[PDB]
Amino acid sequence: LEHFCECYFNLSGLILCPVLGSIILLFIPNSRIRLIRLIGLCASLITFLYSLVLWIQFDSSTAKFQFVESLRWLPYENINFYLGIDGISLFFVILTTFLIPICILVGWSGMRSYGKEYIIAFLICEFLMIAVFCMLDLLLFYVFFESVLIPMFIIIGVWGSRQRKIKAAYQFFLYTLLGSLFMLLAILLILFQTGTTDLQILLTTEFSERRQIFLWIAFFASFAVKVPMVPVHIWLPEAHVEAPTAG
Amino acid sequence: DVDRIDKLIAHGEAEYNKWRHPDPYIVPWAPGGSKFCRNPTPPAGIEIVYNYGLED
Repeated sequence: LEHFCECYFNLSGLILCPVLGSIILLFIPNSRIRLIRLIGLCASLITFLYSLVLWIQFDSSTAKFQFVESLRWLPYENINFYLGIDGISLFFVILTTFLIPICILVGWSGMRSYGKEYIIAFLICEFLMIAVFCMLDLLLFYVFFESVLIPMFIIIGVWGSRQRKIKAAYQFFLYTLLGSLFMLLAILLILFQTGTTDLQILLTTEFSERRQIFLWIAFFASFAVKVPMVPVHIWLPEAHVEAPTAG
Repeated sequence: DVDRIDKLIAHGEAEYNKWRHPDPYIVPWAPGGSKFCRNPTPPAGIEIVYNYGLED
């Protein structure tokens, strides 16, 4: 079932913007610092403006997912995925798009020694993070969140200040991976019941009390490492301190 | 007697320390005074850098 939205400004273009920025930068010589900097900054700014337009066309009367649009995975069409936002996720997309250009601006003076690798990593982070905030599926949420670990690992380990960044990046990656794996176990548990992982559907399926408790504990373990909650909060100090400022 | 002096001193010091006024007077600009460290003269050897953080 194709759910393509009628709106000109949709989620797909906002997703594509930083992807296009990253693909363009891979081919530009590191000797061209002025061009690399301006391309990255302009791409991030355009993304922020697009998110503001997405705010403009928002309906505050509906409880239905807005700007809903679908993307097909197989020609069997058994597994079909959806993008949509609501009143809960719109502002997080806008915040992501606002913070990324700030991160590009923070390392403006040191971009001679950073390079395209610095701007590319932050743009890929932006694209993955917006995707995560825009998903109506448990499975794609897992993939795109689990994917954010690679660029954050690189950002901490390469542009961190001291040698403690090694331990910090290790702890970050491993804690987050453990939590994500627990979420994956919960997503397969749900799939075995439902036959699908679509949010709009699972919102309409009743879960037994015992299975509700067990599914909650697996979802809890994943989310509580990222909150963070005691006692799995100790990765955050080393990770956040050892990272570069934009990181 | 030199050892009597040590005991007379030690007894004396503890006396002062026991009946010392709990709120002694201090000249205002002296350490612990009410004017101490108020608008002190700036230290020498301070440099202010201009044009920091340029893109080039």
